[PDB]
Amino acid sequence: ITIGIDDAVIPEEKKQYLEEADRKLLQIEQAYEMGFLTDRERYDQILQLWTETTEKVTQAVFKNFEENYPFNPLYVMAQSGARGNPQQIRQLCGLRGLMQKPSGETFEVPVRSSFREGLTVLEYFISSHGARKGGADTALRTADSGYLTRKLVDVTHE
Amino acid sequence: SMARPVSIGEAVGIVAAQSIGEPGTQLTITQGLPRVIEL
Amino acid sequence: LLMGVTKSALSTKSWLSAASFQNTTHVLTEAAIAGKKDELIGLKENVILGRLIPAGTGSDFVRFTQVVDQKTLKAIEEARKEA
Amino acid sequence: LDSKLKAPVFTVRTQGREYGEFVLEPLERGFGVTLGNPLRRILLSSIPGTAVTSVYIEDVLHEFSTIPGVKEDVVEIILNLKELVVRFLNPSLQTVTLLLKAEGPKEVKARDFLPVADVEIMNPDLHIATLEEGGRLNMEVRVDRGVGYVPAEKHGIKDRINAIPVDAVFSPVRRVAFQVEDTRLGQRTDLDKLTLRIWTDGSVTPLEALNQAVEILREHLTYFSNP
Amino acid sequence: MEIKRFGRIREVIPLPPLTEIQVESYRRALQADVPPEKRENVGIQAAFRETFPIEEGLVLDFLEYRLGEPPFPQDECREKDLTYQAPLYARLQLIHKDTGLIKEDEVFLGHIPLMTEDGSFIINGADRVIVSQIHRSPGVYFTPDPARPGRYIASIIPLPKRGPWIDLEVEPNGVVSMKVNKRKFPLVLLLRVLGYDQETLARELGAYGELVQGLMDESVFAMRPEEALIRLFTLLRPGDPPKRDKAVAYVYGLIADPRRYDLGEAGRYKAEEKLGIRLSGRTLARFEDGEFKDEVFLPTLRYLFALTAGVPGHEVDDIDHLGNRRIRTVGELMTDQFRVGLARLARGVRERMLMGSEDSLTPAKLVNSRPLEAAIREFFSRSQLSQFKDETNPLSSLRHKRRISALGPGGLTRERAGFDVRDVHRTHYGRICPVETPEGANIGLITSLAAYARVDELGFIRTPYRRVVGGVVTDEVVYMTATEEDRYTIAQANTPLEGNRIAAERVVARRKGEPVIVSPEEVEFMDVSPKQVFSVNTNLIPFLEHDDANRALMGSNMQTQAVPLIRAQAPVVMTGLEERVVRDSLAALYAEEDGEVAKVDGNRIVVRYEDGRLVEYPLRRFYRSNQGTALDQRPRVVVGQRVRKGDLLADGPASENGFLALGQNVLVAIMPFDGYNFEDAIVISEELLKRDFYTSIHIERYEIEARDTKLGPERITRDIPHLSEAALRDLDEEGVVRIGAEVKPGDILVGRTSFKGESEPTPEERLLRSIFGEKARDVKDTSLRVPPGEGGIVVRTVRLRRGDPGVELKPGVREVVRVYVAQKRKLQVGDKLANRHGNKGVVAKILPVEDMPHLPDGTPVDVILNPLGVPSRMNLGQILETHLGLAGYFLGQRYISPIFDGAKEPEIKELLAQAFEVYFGKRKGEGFGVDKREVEVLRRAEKLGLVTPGKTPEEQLKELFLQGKVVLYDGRTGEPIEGPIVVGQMFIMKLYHMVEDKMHARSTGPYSLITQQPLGGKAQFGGQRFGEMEVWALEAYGAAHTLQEMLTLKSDDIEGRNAAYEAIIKGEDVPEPSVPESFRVLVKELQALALDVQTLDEKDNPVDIFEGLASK
Amino acid sequence: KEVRKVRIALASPEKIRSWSYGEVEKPETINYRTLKPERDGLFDERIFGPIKDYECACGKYKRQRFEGKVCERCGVEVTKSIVRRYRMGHIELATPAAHIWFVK
Amino acid sequence: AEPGIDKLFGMVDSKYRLTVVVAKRAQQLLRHGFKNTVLEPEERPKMQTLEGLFDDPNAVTWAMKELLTGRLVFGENLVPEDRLQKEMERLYPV
Amino acid sequence: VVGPQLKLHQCGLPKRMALELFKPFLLKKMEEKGIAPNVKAARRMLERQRDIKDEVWDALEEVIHGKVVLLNRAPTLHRLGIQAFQPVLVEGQSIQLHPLVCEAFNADFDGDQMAVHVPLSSFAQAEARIQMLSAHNLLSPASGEPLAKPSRDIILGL
DNA sequence: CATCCGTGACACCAGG
DNA sequence: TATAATGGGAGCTGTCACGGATG
Ligand SMILES: [Mg+2]
Ligand SMILES: [Mg+2]
Ligand SMILES: [Zn+2]
Repeated sequence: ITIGIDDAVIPEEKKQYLEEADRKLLQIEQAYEMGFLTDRERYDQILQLWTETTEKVTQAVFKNFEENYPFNPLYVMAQSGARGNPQQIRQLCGLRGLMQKPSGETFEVPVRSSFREGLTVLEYFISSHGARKGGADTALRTADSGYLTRKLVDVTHE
Repeated sequence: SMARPVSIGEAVGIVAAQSIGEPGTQLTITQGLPRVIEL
Repeated sequence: LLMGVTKSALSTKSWLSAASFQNTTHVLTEAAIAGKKDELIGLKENVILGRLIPAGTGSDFVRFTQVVDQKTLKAIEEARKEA
Repeated sequence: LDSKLKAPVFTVRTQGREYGEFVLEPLERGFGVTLGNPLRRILLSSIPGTAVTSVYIEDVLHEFSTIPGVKEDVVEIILNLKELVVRFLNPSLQTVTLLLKAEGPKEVKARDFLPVADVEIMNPDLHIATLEEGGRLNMEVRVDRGVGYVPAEKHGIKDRINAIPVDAVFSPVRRVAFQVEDTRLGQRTDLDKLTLRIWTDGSVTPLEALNQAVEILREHLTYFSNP
Repeated sequence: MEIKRFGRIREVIPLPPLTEIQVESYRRALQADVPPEKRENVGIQAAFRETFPIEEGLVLDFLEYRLGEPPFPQDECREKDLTYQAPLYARLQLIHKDTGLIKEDEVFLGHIPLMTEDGSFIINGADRVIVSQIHRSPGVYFTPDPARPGRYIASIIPLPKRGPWIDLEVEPNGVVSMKVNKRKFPLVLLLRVLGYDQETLARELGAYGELVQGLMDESVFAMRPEEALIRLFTLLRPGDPPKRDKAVAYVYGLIADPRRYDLGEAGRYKAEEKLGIRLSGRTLARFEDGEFKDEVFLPTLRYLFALTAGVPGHEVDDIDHLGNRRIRTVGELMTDQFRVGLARLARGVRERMLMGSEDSLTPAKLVNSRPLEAAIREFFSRSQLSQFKDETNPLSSLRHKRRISALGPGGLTRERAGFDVRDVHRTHYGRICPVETPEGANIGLITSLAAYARVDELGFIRTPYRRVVGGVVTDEVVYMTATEEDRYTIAQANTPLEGNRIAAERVVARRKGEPVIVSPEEVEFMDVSPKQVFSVNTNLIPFLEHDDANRALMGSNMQTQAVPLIRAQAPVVMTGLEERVVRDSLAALYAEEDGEVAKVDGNRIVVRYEDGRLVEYPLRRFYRSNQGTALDQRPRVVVGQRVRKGDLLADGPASENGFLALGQNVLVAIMPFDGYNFEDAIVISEELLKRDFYTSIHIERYEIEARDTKLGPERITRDIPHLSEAALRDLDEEGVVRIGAEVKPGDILVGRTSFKGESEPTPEERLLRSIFGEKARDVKDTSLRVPPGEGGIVVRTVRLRRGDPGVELKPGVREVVRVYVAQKRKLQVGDKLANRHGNKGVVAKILPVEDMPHLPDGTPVDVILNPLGVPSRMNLGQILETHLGLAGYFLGQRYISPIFDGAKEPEIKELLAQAFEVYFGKRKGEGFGVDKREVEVLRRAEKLGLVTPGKTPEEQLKELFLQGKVVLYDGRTGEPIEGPIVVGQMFIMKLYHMVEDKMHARSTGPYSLITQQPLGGKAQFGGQRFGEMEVWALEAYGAAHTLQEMLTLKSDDIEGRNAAYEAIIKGEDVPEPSVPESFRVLVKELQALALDVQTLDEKDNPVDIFEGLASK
Repeated sequence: KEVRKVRIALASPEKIRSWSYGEVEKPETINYRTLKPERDGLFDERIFGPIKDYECACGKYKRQRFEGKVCERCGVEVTKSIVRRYRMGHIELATPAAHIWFVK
Repeated sequence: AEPGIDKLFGMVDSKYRLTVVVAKRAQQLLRHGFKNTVLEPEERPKMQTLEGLFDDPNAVTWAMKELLTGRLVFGENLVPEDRLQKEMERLYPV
Repeated sequence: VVGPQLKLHQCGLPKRMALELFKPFLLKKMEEKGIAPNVKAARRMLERQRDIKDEVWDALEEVIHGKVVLLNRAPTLHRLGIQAFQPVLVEGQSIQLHPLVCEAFNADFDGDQMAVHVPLSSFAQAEARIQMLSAHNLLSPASGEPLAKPSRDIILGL
């Protein structure tokens, strides 16, 4: 068992699902130019499209692992429970996925690069928003959990 | 912790508090630790 | 009556447990006015005094148990078996 | 800098002619596995034993056929023959053919093999086959001397047209486990403690097997002498 | 070796001077190299001009100041625990208004600390670093009201502690309210005090619906300015007699006094730009010709009404915008403290000016410098931003100097900062690093300045962009603020260019941070480099584009913690920034001019320059840093060598030939090893210790004082009572350990005797004296001994005495002695290693070389990293770094792969093919074929789909090698690892967290005064804390007796702990405990609160826990 | 006797004077020269107890044989110094003052 | 795991009574120099020194093995405390 | 530091820690043997590191025989943050923690530290050995599911 | 029967 | 110990929930 860069196998299907997505992108763009879809409706449709695309590429990565490389290190570690979940494996082999602004609002432009392919400066910066948000949320959450535990202990100690 | 009836003298309340509080830092669409505290 | 965990803990009978949690001055003044006697029922009250907690090996249900070998047990049964 | 090395005490712990634990401590750092691994390889590959290598059963064409009058198939009989622990009392003997003819309601054991001069069947109570009313079993098995393990399709020895080759389980040793634990002698801190565990079939004992192993290894060490 | 460089981006401008935020700011604050008449009204000059003149009678005006030379150099200050400072004189003149007598004098105002060459200070001998502070820029803002949607708050903010916040609000009743010092009152009153008549307000604000009628109050226009002025003074001063010259004074000091109220020059500019007006000074109004004239209030109210109505061109303000948040550098903070000290000095001046001689008063007799001195000494010694300098390695110091804190005086109180202050705002692009920040409570509150970023004169952070006109990218570089940046479409620095022209039909760009695909006709600017988005530490992470930001954060922060090793190496894979980091941090020593190297020594380098001069460069050798790491320079030239200007002459700490060398290039295999690298633990090879890899020098300072006592003098002596010659072996004649000795825990470093107290001998003592016939000596051994778990080789002894020239200690101290102990720390089990991608781990096992996995040619690997650390952490960069490191292992070359523009997989595979040829054709020529174990591993790899079935062994081994994998042999068995393993060179550092400093234990020791509980901390030989949650653990277990031990026998049951120690040393079982002392302390501290606490029995009869000792 | 309960109650002025071993009349702590506790101050040995075990202030009595004895020359009892952790003093106010706990 | 810990948990109605019993028995062994042990010479727990095997000095290991033998009686109100103390001092002096 | 050779009920305790932690026991046992005349002489002998000889370590081995120490890791979120272990004296300065208990402590080996506590009395030692020993607390008090269970490399190899 | 306001509380170990 | 002197002066900028006051 080892980890080399060629073990984050990018599936053949990915490119398809990207093009297949871009196509379905313009069908939502035209519907906005002719008043069919409003602004928020177009935003929601784009986000749903990209969520389903992410699901499809995750399934593609894992089906490729199961069928062609059943002893792939990432796949074995994930399946056994030794390390990793599907979403991390997807970020390593498939695409990074949708990213969130500081306002929580999701970017319409998803990071299409996996960590094997390497992100662009703009993709990395866009992802730093959510990374920082999660870190600050964890930091503020541990203290509330501690206060809660102390209250529970004091109310149940006898 | 022993898969058998509790022993008398167990200090059940402290175990309850620690059992509830220990996963507190894992509670992350849902409602989360704020919902737990609100309850 | 339904209370949250904080108010339920602060409304407990033992004032050593309540003052050690929060609102120390309020708990202490209301307990001093009323001349509260803490009966040391819980674990916090006993920890504050350094007493053996009423739980585990400190439970009255088990802490008075005695152990004696059959040699000494029969050497004592003879004593009573005499007087 | 200056070192002193007490000669290690060798300790044996046997249970019959089938199993033994062998403890050698203390050993300088690393020599636990340095001694254990070669001995394990040798004990699993080069200790001389015997093995069933070919079986002819009358009126049986191939290995996956069934037999009328017998409940087991030929495969089960070949497995039971693989478990036959045969011992050669004479060091010159190299191969024997064992005859076995029985019928009627009976459960053949390893006893029923006709005795051959200087061939001790260590496990006569080993079950072979059961026959019924009208069951007939005429078979000859071939027992060769050898080492290690040779699949049937690697020797393929056939005395006649319907002699089925059997995977030759030569090795008298069935398992070798060993484990090195850290040990201390005073303020020597990283010394090693070797623990061998040898399972045999009774033809050779674990202590005998280990001595043959160390002898083979020393004789191989002697091969660095004459350029 | 050759250094092959990847990357296609051309760096138009280099990185600016990295410590310029410190050096330039302090230079501008001092203006020491500027002749007095040419000084600008900024810095301490502006503080002087603000304070002076001092009136009321007499007048004391300010002419000029001057800063003399430091009384001692920097090294001498470091040794004598002094401060690197310059004397501060100010020429002042006294004037009597009536007499006309003018007396002039140059008064001495104490000393001011000077900034060293690298941008740090020396405060009482310790190097310190003033950290820049980010805060909300002064000005006029408009924010949405949270309760009422259609309403908005107008906030007016001056500099911190330079005036009150003002709020303007449209109340639910319609009137426009103003909040000042927490007082809501109708704004119409103040508008009337300014001289605004209903004519002007009606013609100015009537256009905005019915809002102007909320400003129409008849009882306010009925009175003239003076009556409304006194009305507002009564509304703001309940009780204070509303005198006329009191109300005018208060209003002037609150709204128009430049010496009390002050927007920044930035606040001035932003008010002018936002409200579309022009300001005269830095206040909200003026006192002109006797009356108050408005400056800001009417424009602010106009904008607020226009925002509430909906007039186009009026939007709310993003207060997280880096165009509304500015930096306060060292100069501004030190200047504020200087201003405070000057105000106190002026108060004292007026005090002495009211009751004196009225004729016999010189400036010297009027100026007490002390209030100023203190105000400076307090800033550099006890400010939240005057931090102990982190000089673990040069990069740590540089990073510390480039920090940005939201905390500090006038900053956020922690536990009160929300998400907004901590968020990565879109305007952080190019200005503030989005990666380097602490994990924990301070997340998002301590940040780092980006690499190309600069702080302008007003305090806003600016980032550079190239100008693009008609698809042609110029070399004109413009530094923008965020507000300026929001005007343009800015393309990405990786857009393809055919030399100066945008060569892509569609280019990626930003519009107000928003990503957009535009045409080259729309591109107005372009980025300079990817480097400009991240800090310096993050910029040192190769393959950063492949690491998740969460581990990039750790890899960034941990370079700060790398220990300078005696054999430090630059990374095999660099980012192209390892040189500027050494140069700007003043780590290495470079050549001033072209010339020939005359002399090369272990302590100095003498160079003859083209001017014929003979310049000697001394080398700092084995000096102790703030963190004890050794900071020594080593000569890298030789006698007779020709050198050009800027050529390296001496490598500093953590520098290899001028490259940043924070660690070692080790040969790693990525595989599990028998659980010894379970959960981030690391397995290393003993060879690393044999060739002294990961070996560091550390120096510790020990200090003792002999002082005068009421009971006789303490004297540092060799004549220590009751000690053998073995105990005094390495002590010199004066009692101080000799240089060169080897000191272990328990050894004496400095002998000292102290007189005992009364010490009335208990009868046991007297009888023992008589039995042994030896007088009890008058003094006792109080020598300085080596603490537990410390020691090394004495390298220095310093001794200062009272009565010695140039020496004067604090009162009472007869003498001070310091001993420097140096130790050479090898890597040991429990020391912490890490790479640059956030892979950290403690060394859990050091195997002998013969147990290490080895290559087929017998080369053992150095480090064994567990693969399970990669997938969950998503830091594949270290994987790529390994692959490239493999090629460079056999080609014998290092690499430069800049971030986001560097080595791609196909080029790495080209290099790997060349490396495999070097690695395998050698063997094919030396007369060896492919090994049997190699054949078995190839069979397994064929099963894994890693190599094509049918090719020759060499072809398949080459395919594996191109995947970065090699055959590996188990050193314990000689059999191969069943699969091919990733093996390659990786850059790994030894962090500052070494177990040698952390292992601690205690049976018994010192106890606290009031609580009688064990002290805390290794340095105090303290006990671990058994807090509330550990008590909860024991309770939940039911360990009643273990818990009672923790609460009584082990902490503060005095009788209990004494009896327990005596029982244990006697072989007896420990006694039942008694009442812990801290409960008695609680009872007595409650009695002190007039509360009777009574321990009772079950019969409700009092129980005496004090054993009658407190009952009369 | 075993402790079983802990009562807390308000303390009367008479109770507080019952606790006190002597009124603290002076704001002085220790003498600036001898570094010994001043008379009638916040650290007076006459009130709170001896600094040294079984030794009065002046030094006329310095052994355990004297126990409970109050020196006639300096007024310091001969007991264990531990009592300086246990012995209350008091301050008699010229005007009564409200206990802020029971006010705010 | 303590040898025979499942059986010891089977011997009591509360896991903490087992601990009280074991600790009291260990103190009994420590006070009387182990002279009241119910273990035969072969059942004595042993400790490997540099010279050779010696008696295990851990009174708790002893008490648990004694409990495992069945030769011990535990319960509440078996004998007055000072009566037990004096009888054990008579049979086994200190 | 991980010790994978430990048994579930053991930890690795450095010699220099265990000496100080058990120091009164060590003085008593040093007096029992010939290592020192009395307790005071034994303490003076242990004062300096160069005065310590191998008989001291061999007597420390006998001092700790059968005893357990408590290991704690902050934060102590539940009762399994403290567990009892038979200490195995090791060279070096790092505590050796059993792999299967890591999850319960939430401990990895990227720099973590743990506190050690010596239960003194026979009663405390019996509590620690019966109730708080690691090998007796195998199931979670919270859900009852196994808490000490195969993890990472164990699962990987199996 | 609402709004406003003053006063509580806001994780652990380590070193500091 | 004697001319007359007669009302201060900073402040510097959380986040929520809860119980009591007021309006
Ligand atoms: Mg070993
Ligand atoms: Mg950790
Ligand atoms: Zn006296």
